[PDB]
Amino acid sequence: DSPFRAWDVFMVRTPVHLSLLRAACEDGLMEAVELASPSLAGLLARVARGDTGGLKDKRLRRAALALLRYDIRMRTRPTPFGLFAGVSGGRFDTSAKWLAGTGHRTRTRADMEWLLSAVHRLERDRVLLAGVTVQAHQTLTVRGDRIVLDCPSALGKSTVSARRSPVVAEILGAARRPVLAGRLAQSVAQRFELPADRVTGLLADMAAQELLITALRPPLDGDDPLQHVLDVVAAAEARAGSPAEAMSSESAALVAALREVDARCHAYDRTAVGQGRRELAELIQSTRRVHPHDTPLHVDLRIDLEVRLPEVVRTEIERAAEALWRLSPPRRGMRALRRYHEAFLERYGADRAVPLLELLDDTRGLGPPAGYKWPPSETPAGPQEEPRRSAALARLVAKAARRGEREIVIDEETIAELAYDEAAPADLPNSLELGVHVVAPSLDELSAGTFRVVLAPGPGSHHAGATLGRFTGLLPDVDAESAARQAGRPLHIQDAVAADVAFIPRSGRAANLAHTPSYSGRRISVGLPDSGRAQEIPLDELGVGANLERLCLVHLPTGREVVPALPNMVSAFAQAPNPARLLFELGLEGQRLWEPWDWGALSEMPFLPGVRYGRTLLAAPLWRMDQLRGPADDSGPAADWDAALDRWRAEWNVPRRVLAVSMDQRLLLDLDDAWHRVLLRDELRRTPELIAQQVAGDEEGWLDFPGHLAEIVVPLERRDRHAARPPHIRATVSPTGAGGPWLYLRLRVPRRNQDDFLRDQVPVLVRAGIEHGADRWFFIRYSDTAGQHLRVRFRGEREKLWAGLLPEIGARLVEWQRQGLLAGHELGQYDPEYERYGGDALAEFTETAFQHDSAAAISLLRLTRRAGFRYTLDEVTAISAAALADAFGPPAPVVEPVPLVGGLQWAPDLFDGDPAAAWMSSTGGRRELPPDYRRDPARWQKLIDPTGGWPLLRADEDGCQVLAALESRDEAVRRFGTAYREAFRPTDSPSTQLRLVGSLLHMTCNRLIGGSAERERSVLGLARGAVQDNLNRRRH
Amino acid sequence: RRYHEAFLERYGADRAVPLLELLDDTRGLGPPAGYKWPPSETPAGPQEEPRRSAALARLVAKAARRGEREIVIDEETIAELAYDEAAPADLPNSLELGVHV
Amino acid sequence: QRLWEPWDWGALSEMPFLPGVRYGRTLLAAPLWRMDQLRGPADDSGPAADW
Amino acid sequence: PTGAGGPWLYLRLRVPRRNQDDFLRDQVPVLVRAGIEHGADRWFFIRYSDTAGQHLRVRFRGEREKLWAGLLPEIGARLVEWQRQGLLAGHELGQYDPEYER
Repeated sequence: DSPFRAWDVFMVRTPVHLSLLRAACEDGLMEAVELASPSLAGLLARVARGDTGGLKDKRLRRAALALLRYDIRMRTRPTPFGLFAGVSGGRFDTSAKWLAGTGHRTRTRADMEWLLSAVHRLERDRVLLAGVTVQAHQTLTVRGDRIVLDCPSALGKSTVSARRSPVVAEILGAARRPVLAGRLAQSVAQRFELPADRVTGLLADMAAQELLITALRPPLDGDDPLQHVLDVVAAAEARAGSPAEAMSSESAALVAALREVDARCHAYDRTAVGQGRRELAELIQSTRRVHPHDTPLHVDLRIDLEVRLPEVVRTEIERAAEALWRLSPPRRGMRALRRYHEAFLERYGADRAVPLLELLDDTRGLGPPAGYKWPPSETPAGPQEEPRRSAALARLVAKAARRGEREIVIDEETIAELAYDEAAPADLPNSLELGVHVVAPSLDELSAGTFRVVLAPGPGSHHAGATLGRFTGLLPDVDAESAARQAGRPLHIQDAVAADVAFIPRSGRAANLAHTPSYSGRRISVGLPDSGRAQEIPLDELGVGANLERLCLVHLPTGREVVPALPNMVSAFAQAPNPARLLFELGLEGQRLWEPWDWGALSEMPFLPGVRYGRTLLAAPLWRMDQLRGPADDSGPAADWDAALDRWRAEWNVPRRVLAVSMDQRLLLDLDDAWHRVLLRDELRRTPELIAQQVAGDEEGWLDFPGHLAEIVVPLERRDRHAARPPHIRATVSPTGAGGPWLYLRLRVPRRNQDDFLRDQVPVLVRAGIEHGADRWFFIRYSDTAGQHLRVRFRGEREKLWAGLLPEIGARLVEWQRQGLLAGHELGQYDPEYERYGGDALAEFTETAFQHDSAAAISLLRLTRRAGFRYTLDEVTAISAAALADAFGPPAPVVEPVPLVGGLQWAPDLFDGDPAAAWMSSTGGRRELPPDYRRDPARWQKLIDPTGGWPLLRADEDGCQVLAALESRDEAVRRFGTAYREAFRPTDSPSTQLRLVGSLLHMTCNRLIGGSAERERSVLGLARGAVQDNLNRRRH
Repeated sequence: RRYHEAFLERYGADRAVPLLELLDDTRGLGPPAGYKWPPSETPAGPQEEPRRSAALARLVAKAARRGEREIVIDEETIAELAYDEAAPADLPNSLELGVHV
Repeated sequence: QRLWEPWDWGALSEMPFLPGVRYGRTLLAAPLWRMDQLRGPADDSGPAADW
Repeated sequence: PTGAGGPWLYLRLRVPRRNQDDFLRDQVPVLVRAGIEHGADRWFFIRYSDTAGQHLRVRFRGEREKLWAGLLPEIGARLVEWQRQGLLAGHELGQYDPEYER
């Protein structure tokens, strides 16, 4: 019954004074500390052998607290770290089970930062280099005569700018897909008639600047990185002649030194927990031979533990996930691409695809969206989001306070109150991952339904399998179910191609967490070589299109959408090159995304109750620790602190045991314990925004089998798997200046002043343009980043325009500034958008319409100044709209009535003989008629009557002057409409003509009124209603 | 406040502008954001968040636990709610309070 | 001139009850009850005792 | 209060900040030589931010005819070529207010 169904399998995360130092020396914990902090391990080594150089009475107390953090961690922190905690398989079943064992196993791998230092040394070997394959970095961008790489990887070591010579360009083009470096270097030598080695040194410089990527570098596809380097050099050795000349001398020295580290890794992985302290020190100095690094190892721990949970729990979690979804923001996609999507719509419209990469380019495109770090975006972030405010949430807290309860219970009536709206099933995401604690008094009472599910602290994921990803190999059990489900993952766009994005992370910490396999059909490598394990879907084949609701990724060669996923938990925001991050966020477009429980403004309260839905704690109970900040750090007695604690503890009813939570720490503390009480003080001085959570199960007494010390990660997929959305495929492709076919002026006449400027000053400009031979002119009202202004355009011969017209114009423009008529002027580039107007063959008809409509508007505004002129601007504009609609003439024939935005079934045959009503109908929904029309339709029908020959208007002297001022522009539109029907084909999209005339209606409003979207809708409404009613009134 | 910044940026600190020319859309800065008569075309700056205070919140919570309809604040509360130490040079000339006694 | 303002509750204005604030004999802010809950029973066409 | 008439030619070149140093190294010199052979007597550049982002402003001073009928169209041809090569997004011609009082 939930819209989400959980997977059968799931992953489990779980942990395994000078006296306190001496005490824990008998704990092999000593192996864990040798791994996490060799420095602390050193100190423990010279207390076990006997206290040497006096130490430091500050350092004794400093080192003990560090050790205490590691002890507590090893026994309470589920977060898979080194030898402190690790992972295991688990399953939903009909019978609960919890078999804790002791046979824990380690997997040990080379740290990526460490391994890359060596790969670099192998990359300088020109003879080895020809043995491997090379390819062009996927994010190179061409600027002028230079090749540019934004954000190279600094891993084993800001921007790279190389000159793009013909040799350089040939190399990059031939290495578009991965190609053998030797065969590459030989071809380039031929073509350019060069030394076949001087070229190889070029490939080497390029691979060093990261303009090329050698196969030597680990693909991050899920394999062991170290083994990947070895397999590759082995491919090179066994291709030349004898594994001696294939690569130089000391390169094979480095190679052997790496195979040794490999060998000692498996050796140490044979060892048990606490027992391999000798093998570990043996692995360390081995790696140190290759290169001395602070942290050259990454260790994952497989926990010996069998966990099974009954179906009643799987159902709780599924119902919880639903709750969080219904309570989520009324948004599709990440918030980070909402303004970008609008920007995209504004610049490109909804029928154009832009090669991803050109879109991301500062110069050629939109650039990266606000906030993107790599390279940093220059686009400003929009308004910040206010922490939420809810009368509903506040009540929950207030009541819980009166009655002194630490948890409040919400039901369907509570959820119906918090929902920003009714969440539509079409918006359900493809997948997600919740990490939870499951707690109960006993395995058996659990089986019977006496348990709690507590949503764990930390971020969730938006991909089923992401969290399990980097633990691949360790749980053969779940890896095979995982790979099978992801192989058939649900998609939300019909016919979409699924793919996985793989990228090199910016930091070496995250780089160690990116060894994660791809199970979609495809992989998009960004800043990494292709992988042998996955068919590459090349970045440069990708485009971005848009509709009113979402952006969308398109594989340009085939016209199918792509739905990329990021199958690990590396943070795209913090760690990913921009294109990679864009791929990630685009994949989540069109999906409404769940978020943790949001307390909003209420987060300031000193205590927040846990929130329960059925058996699930959506949010744990919560204690701020502000009051304790001052009593912490006061250089005073241990009881001077303890008192403030007890005072705080009793004032808000804080339990004896708390979880101390920040971004970096979960910290299980017993506040009865004297050591834990000082640890909390140090931690608070250190992390000021720290909070306290009630431990899972404590509130129900259950803290006396270990569900609160274990995290369960359970993936869930949309139950109804079918893709709700059709693709949006209209994939497409695509410069003049101060030279001059066009003179394009920006006149900074503020809006209030514009009508007068148009009546009096623009005529002067038009007269000047004419006597200098300008053949076309027009004006529009425009608003840019600098406000509202007028833009006037002239077309003519370059010399006459720039040496004759421009200085006459400029002198007048300077006079007008002194008289205070405009603040200033600029000259800008004109990019004519004939595609909105039927294409380049129709351009002359478009320019003409624009010229004559411009002249008409000036005429009308000039009538409108006169005292006594009967008609308002809205009237003459309505008159002008209807007159244009009449003038365009009959539509092109239709195949099917067109689905219109208003629900109207737009159909040419409905409007035989009445082109005015035809076109005015495409302009709005019948209900969107303005008030002023509905309260008085008898008037507007009588006034705005083009089909009837404009009888009432021709009575009035003023009404006549209105129609005369529109003749020439009616003529122009008539011709345009004619040549337009002439060039029609029944094949053409029905949308072209509806958008064209609509554009023509919009510009008539722009020239006359507007600088107001509502005003345009009213004025168009008036005309729409009037001509529609005149048509209906005829035959009744 | 943004008007004051706009001014320094365009005119500097060694120049007076006839009031009215300053207010003119074309010749000056125009009216400041929000002015109704005539309406300014200047965009308003970032909107101000309703304040959030751990200090304000404790007072509400404490009052709630103990069911009290009043909370009593002293100098220690004021030292905590003050955004800063107000300078005597910043004292206003005058003000008017309406009260019930 | 630094300009005085009324007592500002800020985001906390959503709370169903706000206690009055007393600074030795002066009530800087009166106590305050929101009436969200009473909105639905209002306009409900029912008996005078139902309200 | 001066304008498109022309003691000053004032260019706004929409080159994003990350790209500017390269543009100043390679492209601005081309513009400066063009200004010289058309008899411009002074030139300078500044980095500026207006409402449409970070850009470069390049200014030339010279005789009106040489500036607007000679230099400007040569400059312009270069400006569109460079735009095609992805070096700048666009250009405008703006008014110059020398702030000599400062």
